[PDB]
Amino acid sequence: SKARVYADVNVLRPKEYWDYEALTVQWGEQDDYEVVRKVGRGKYSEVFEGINVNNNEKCIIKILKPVKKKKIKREIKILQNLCGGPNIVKLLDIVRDQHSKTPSLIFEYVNNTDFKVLYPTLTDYDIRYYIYELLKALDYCHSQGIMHRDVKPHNVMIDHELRKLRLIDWGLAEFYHPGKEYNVRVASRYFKGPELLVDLQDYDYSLDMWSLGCMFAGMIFRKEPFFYGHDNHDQLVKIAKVLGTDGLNVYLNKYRIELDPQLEALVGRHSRKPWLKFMNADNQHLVSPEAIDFLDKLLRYDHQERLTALEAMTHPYFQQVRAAENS
Ligand SMILES: O=C(O)c1ccc(/C=N/N=C2c3ccccc3-c3ccccc32)cc1
Repeated sequence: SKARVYADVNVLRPKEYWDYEALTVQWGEQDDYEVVRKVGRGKYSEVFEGINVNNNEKCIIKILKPVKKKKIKREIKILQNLCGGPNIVKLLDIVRDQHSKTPSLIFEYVNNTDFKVLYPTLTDYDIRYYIYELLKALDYCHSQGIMHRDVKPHNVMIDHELRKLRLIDWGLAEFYHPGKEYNVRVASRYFKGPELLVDLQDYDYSLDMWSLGCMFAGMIFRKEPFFYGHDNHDQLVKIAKVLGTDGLNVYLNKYRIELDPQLEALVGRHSRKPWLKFMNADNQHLVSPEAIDFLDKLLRYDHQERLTALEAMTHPYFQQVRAAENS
């Protein structure tokens, strides 16, 4: 398998662009930045609102939990390569403490609105607008030869007052190289594409489009997360109960993948459930024929069949968002 778009980006760019292990980190001054308050955390980092004591401006301080040198370099190089792109979080500095050598990444600040309280209040137009803004970030990083590999609501920061979106946390991102076999232990469970769940390792940018489709399904159907598996096997079962097993079998045969017998047993046999079966009183104002058409073109087993980010942006679902921007 190979990407249908942007496959040669790292083939044509200098090795320095993608050879992140060759990066020499130019460490800044830890004392330039002071923690104010903790705002978030995850398995790999803690995030703090901070202050730059020179200009007394706000920043975000991301203090990394212990990680291999190779992985830190990967995140840094990717952030540097993407810096300035649309809706990409901006890395401003990189520092570490003398005694323990714990690294922190310093980012621009933004007034984030918690997705768990925000999403229930989004209107139809808001969903179209924010998904379009997220697509801009994904088409950009894909065009720069990078797969994010951890798209989920927690990694999409929205300042709802300013209608400003940023795609964050590039710690799981990778450079795309045609034919490369990648680790499938990426993404949050609920956002893992079928390729990860069946051990198809030569995946590509299209992984991010499955994750995006899961977020979009969650928004329009008011179900978060949309596919709620308890472990990775159960995750595939949840997907198969919606998309049906006929399509799964076609996909597995095309890519010459055999499921672990155990997983095969758990998946069983299921008919496809039409997207309209998910409509109800709570979500009805968000569920339109354009929304369903768009969704159906993202949530496909076969990664090669999914819309690219650029194609997604031109779908008529977003026509009003494009018209507003084009003026
Ligand atoms: O990993 C990164 O790339 C990264 C980049 C930027 C940020 C910024 N985070 N900001 C805030 C945040 C994060 C998680 C949970 C809540 C909040 C929050 C609330 C108010 C204002 C800012 C933030 C994080 C990681």
